[PDB]
Formats: sequence, C-alpha cells, structure tokens
Amino acid sequence: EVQLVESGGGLVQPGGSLRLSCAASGFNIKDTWIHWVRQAPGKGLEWVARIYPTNGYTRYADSVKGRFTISADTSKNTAYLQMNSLRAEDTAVYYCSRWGGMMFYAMDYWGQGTLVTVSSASTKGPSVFPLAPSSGGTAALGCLVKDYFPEPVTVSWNSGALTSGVHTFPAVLQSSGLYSLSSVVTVPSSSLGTQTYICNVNHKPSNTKVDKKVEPKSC
Amino acid sequence: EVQLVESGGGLVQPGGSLRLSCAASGFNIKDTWIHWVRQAPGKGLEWVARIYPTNGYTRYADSVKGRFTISADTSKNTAYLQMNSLRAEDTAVYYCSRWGGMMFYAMDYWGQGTLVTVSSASTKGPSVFPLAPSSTSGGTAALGCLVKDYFPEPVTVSWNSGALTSGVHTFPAVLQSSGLYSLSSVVTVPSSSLGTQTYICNVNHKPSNTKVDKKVEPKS
Amino acid sequence: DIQMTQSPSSLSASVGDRVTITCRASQDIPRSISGYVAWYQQKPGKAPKLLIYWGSYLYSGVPSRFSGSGSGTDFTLTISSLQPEDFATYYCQQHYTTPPTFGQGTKVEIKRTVAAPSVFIFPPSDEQLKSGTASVVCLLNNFYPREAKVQWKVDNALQSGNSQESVTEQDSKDSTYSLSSTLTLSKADYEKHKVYACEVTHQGLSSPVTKSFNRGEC
Amino acid sequence: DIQMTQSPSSLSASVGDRVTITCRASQDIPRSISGYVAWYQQKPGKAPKLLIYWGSYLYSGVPSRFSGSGSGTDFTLTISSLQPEDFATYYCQQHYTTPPTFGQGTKVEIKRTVAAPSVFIFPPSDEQLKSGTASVVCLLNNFYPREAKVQWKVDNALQSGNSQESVTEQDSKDSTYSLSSTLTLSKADYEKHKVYACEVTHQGLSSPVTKSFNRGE
Ligand SMILES: [Cl-]
Ligand SMILES: [Cl-]
Ligand code: NA
Repeated sequence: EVQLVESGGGLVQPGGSLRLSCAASGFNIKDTWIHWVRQAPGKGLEWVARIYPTNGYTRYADSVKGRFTISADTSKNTAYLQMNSLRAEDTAVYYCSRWGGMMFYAMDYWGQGTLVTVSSASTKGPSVFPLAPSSGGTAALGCLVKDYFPEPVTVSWNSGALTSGVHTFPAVLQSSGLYSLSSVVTVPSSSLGTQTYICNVNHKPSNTKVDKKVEPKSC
Repeated sequence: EVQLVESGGGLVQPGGSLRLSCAASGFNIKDTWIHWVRQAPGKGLEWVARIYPTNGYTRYADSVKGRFTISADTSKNTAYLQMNSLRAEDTAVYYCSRWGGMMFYAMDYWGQGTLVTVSSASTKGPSVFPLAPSSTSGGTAALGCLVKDYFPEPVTVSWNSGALTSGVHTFPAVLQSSGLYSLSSVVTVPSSSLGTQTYICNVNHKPSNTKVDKKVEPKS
Repeated sequence: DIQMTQSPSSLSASVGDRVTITCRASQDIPRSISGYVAWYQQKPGKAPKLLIYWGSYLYSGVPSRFSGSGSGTDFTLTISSLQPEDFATYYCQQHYTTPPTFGQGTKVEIKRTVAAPSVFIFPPSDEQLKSGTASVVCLLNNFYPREAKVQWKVDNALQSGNSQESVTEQDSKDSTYSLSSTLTLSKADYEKHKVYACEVTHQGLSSPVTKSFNRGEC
Repeated sequence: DIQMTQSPSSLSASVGDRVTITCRASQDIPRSISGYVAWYQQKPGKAPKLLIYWGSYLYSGVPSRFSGSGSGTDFTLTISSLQPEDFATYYCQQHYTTPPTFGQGTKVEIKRTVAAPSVFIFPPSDEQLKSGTASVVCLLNNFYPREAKVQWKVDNALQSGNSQESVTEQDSKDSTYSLSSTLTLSKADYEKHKVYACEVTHQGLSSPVTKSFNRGE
C-alpha cells in the first residue's frame, strides 16, 4: 500500500498556470526522492523534474526550466509541480514517481497520472447517441459519444456489470476541434428482447453524465 | 547511536589473506550502502569497495579487483571485506562507512578504522616502563610511560582509564633500527598532586594481546 | 549529449518466442561512468512499470521471463517466452546524465493466427438526425492482423475524406483488434441517398465483404 | 581517468583568516554529468568527517564557517574564519565516476605566536635497567614553531646517531607541538657515566636550555 495519487490536471489556456499535487501514502517522502515524468498524446516519456524533499534539492529538464517548479511539503507528505507560462506542447499526462529504499535510479512506484490540456478551446460536454443492434448468433450495439472537449470521457455498460465483449474506442479529434468516440459490445442475439443495455458515459471535465439505453429500433 | 565498528585487522604475511568486519548499530544495513576506504601510512584516502546489501551489488577499485571481496550479512547487520594475496602496498588503515537516508554520494558515518600490516616479521608485545616525575617546571610536573619494543602497530594508551585527558601527549611511534616500534605517552600535572593523586597509564597492544596498567610515581 | 536509441522501434512475435530489444548510447562513454540502465513496460492507459534496474537486476515481482544485460554502452532487454499480456511499449532509461533520459520506446505486438473481422454497420439514430448531422458507423470486430481497409459508398459513390477510423489496442488476452470507421454527412445529404455501404478488406476474408442498409428500411 | 586535482597540498593561516581549498576535475566532463562533490575533514588519528555534500550542502551539525561551491568542474571549500580546531587534512571527493575518487588532500596548519617549550628529562627506570637497556627521554612541551634542536650530552660527550625524536601534530586548542627525544644506551654504558644532559634550542628561548641529571642521585 505504497501509493502515489496525483491531482490537479485539467484544461488551461496557453500562458496560464496550474499546480499538480502528488499525495504519498504508505511511505514518507522525507525518506526519498520524488519525480515528475510526462507523456504527450501518442508520444514517449519525457523526464520533467526531481526533488529531494529533506533538503529541497531540485533538478529540471531544459524544456521546463524557469517555468515549472517542483516542491514538497513533508508535513503533508505531498509534492507539487507548479507549472507557469504553459504552452500547447506541455499538453500531456503527468506522472509522479519515486525512488524507494536506497535504490537510486529506478522509479519503482508511479501514480496513475493526471491529464493537462493546454488549449484556448472551451469545455463542451458530449451528446450520446445509440448504435442500435440491427436485424441465435451474436449482435453488436453501442453508443456514439460525440462532440466533446477536452479529453477524457469514460464509458461503462450496465453500471459495470457488462464487461465481456466491450470495446471502447480511442477518441478521434474531428476537424471541428472536438472529440468523438464510440463504445460497442457484442452480445447474444437472443438476449435482445429481454436484457437491458445501457451505456454509462461520464465526461468529468464538463460534469456531464448520461446513461443511454440502447435497444432494437422498432419498424 | 548510529555506529560502525571495524574488527579483524592486525598483522598478516605477504601472500596471506585477512577478513575485516564492520558491525553496524542504530540503523540496518539493509536500508543503505556500505563502503570501505583505506589509507596507507602518511598518505591520502583511497576508495576500496561498496555494496548494496539488500541485493548484493558490489563495485571495486581496480587496485583490489580480483583480490578483495566485499560482502554482507544482513541478519547480523554486518559487512565484510575479504582481502587476499596481500602485499606491502595494502598496508593501511581500513575504514568502513555508509550512506544514510537517500543521501547518496556522501559518507556520513565512518568507523574508527583498523590497521592492517602486511609484513613477514613476527608479533612482539611491548614492555612498559615509567617516566617518573622527578620532572618539574613551575609547580607543573611531567610524567609518563615508555612503551618499548613492539610489533606491529598500533598501541593505545589512556591515563587513569579515561579520566585524565588534559595535558596528555601520546607520541607517534618511532621505528627503531631493530625493526620494533616504541612510543611514549606523557602528561603534565600539578607538582602538588604528586603525593596524593594516582596516575596510571593503560597500555593496550591488541596484536600480542598485551594489556598493561602501570602506576607511575616519584622514585624513592 | 547522451541519449539512448532503442531498436527495433516496433516488432511482432509469437507467443513463446524469445524477444530482445536493444538500447544503445548515442556516443562513446568512458567505462568509469555508470549508466544504471533501467527498463520499463507501459500498457495502454497505464503508468509505466519497472522491470529491470541497474542493468540486470529484476525488480521484485516481475516475472522471470524478463531479464536485462549490458555489454559496454549497449543494453538489452530480453523476454524469454513472450506472453499475450506482454503487448506494451518498452522503454529504456539511462542515468549517465542528470536529467536521465528515456529511449524512444519499442512497441511490442503479439503475432497470432489470422482472424477475420465480424462486420456490422449502424445507421444514424433519429435523435442525431434532429441535430443536423448524420454519423454512419462500421465496426470490424476482433480481428488479426491489424491492417484492414474500409471503403464507404453512398449510392455507389466512393466516399473519400469524410470518415475517421479508430482502432483499439491489441487485446491482452486474445491478441485481436477492433476498429470503427465513422462517416460523417450533413442531415440533408444523408436524406438525399438510399444505399449506405461499408466494404471491408482484410487478410482473413477471401474477398471483400460488404454490409449495407437502405435508408428508411427496417 | 577522471580525477580531482586538489590544491594547494598544504597551507597555513592565522586564526580568523579566510581559507579556500580548490578541487578541479582532471578533464573536460559534459555538463549533463553530475559530480556530487563532497568534502571531508580528517584530524589526526581519526576517521574522516563529512563537511559538505552535493557541492554546497552543509552537512548537519557542521559549523557554518564551512561552505562549498562549484562552478563548471572547479570546486572549492571555504573556511570563512579559521579556528584552531580546524587543523586537519581536507579531502574532496568526486562521483562523476564509479568508483568515485578522492583528491590528494590539503593540510591546513595554524599560525600562532611563538611559545617556548617547557623541557623535562627522565632517567631510565630501574625496571628497564634490569633488562639490559637504558632509555633517557627528554620532553619539550607545548611550543611553537615546530623547529627545535635537541642535543644530548653524556659526561660532556655529544651523542650522535643514537637518539630518535617524535613530534605530535599541532594541538587542536593552542596550536602548539610537543616533542620527545629518546637516547638509547646499553646498560653497561649508562653505568659508566654520570652526567646526562639534554640541551634545547628554540626560537622562544633567548638562549639554550639544559636539563640534566646525575646517574644515582
Ligand atoms: Cl530515475
Ligand atoms: Cl561516496
Ligand atoms: Na466476393
């Protein structure tokens, strides 16, 4: 139960500022070193910063010097990344990690990451539309989650009870500047008269939750 | 109460082998790294080896690679240095040390060091003779002990089992043409104290297992 | 300055194969300077996991099929018997420098037996048509290999430039992929035409398969 | 390989003076590679003690008169106001490489005012005489500077070649030295002569001082 939990990511305008937190449990950051690493969408890992909280010693990647400051509060067992003068190309998932023991040069525990989107576009929640199963085989159905910004959206089916045969596709960026994704599932054709299928869509950035029942279309 | 205490040094023939130990207390070696550093008589520090006890990783200076081996035994909170095929140039005080915390690259605690003497000569325990106060300056008298004809180094001397430290000079040993060492330890004290205060030099030469307590006083 | 170059930049290999990935320092470095090379595995939507540290040590809990080694300024990760769950991008990391740097990553995909997609087409919903736009979706489900072609036709006109595709990550249990192709039309265009068809080409199908529907027909 | 060149190899200064020791990396090393330079102090007979780590961090408990700085591949340790207790040899240490290496060391000596020695002479003990040898010891206590001349005379014959001197390291409180000279004789020769004299010349004595005894008095 060593654990690192990030927070504070979200959408911010170019030139803006944001502060990330990394809350540690099951160990004391006093004992060790904490790092930040980021990953732009579709790209590789880029080392960002590190700190030794006991004496405040810090090192930065050239790409963030002067703009980002890593800090820690050992009395709250939390580290921070204060990010200023943000640009588009700072857009990424930001992870914090540590070294443990006296095992230097090995990031053994990582947080789950928090997304930072640096953009002028406004927040927009999605519309959800059905992908109705058509006319003893297997049938497909799904939900189309259209026109949202920023990422991410999550989708579950029947509140988490339906996970087999579910595919939730990576979002695509449309030329409008908005994202869209679909989630589909295959099910037994004979279940269609009788079993209820609902997709649960959550776009936390616009606080939009939608549960969409998807069924055969009547005719 | 963080401490490191070496043992196992002393005399060894050229070609021979010796194993040192470093016993830790006040922290666990599992948590950190342990190093050995040595110093030849009158020279500088030379790094020897390092180990991460938790997984056994080790590195060595070129000068000892293939002859020394560093190891550790985490259940005894102890690290070791096995030294083989010793030569004259291995003659040195060997210190162990550690890193603490996650403060890499800084040896924060060191042991007291242990002298390894690589020589064909045999051990010889010293004689202890008094340097009796006659002598006197103002109302200050000097006295001491002469620790004569021993091999190898080192000898330690204390006065009144640690109770007397002021005005004590213990001289570096001198190598006589016989090939044996000799040292004195002296102390200045009040002439008036001579009648009534007891002065005892405590001499220890571990290589010959010679411990001596010698009372020094005005002659006849 | 010092950088690591991994190779290959991607590869595919069958379950039970032995895979090796290389990481090379971009310049000569004295033997006296240690790189403490680490290797990480990153699955889709997850933080990286440490596999190997200080060149060849196995991190606690990591399966034994993983091992690392390094001769000079060249380092290797080896997976001795590739499992389907090993689909991931793998990164090396060098600590000659401060900041340390990561290699560019090596994408590993599991080769399995060819599997044809099941193909489904979905018309736009009447709810969406109200809004002025029509999305038509074609789904290719659970296929291998990843390469596939999808062609849209509307009353026999090939559609070009008005569709986008998305592909799932390789499945960690069956090693298949799924893919969606979404055709976007205005409502008015959608209503001027009758036959909507997606034609799929894939190695597991002996010739192209079409699914279609006629607008307004049940 | 990569090494540290420390300078000077020795220096002296007065209490209250500012002193600077320098370590330079033996070669051009890329700036992407960190040295994590440490500094250690080593007093006579003792293990080294950590003073500064990672170039400029003061280790816990170290007096604030010590400081470290680094620029490129040049590193210094500065003592802002030298105290008597700072008599020691100081070593830098670089961690560009594994294994890390130490500089060659810098001896810091303390300058102070002239102090004449007190001188004492010790006949051989009767216990030693039983074994066949006689050692006569002359002691010069707490003097400065180190230079001193001690001459032995036996019934007025200058003794030459049959004595050995030992000198302590400068004292950590008063910065003085002490010195023993030991004259070795056979018991048979000790017993043929009467007057044993140690003559001491030192800058703090306006003329030489003699301490002597007569055997059996
Ligand atoms: Cl790292
Ligand atoms: Cl070190
Ligand atoms: Na056909």
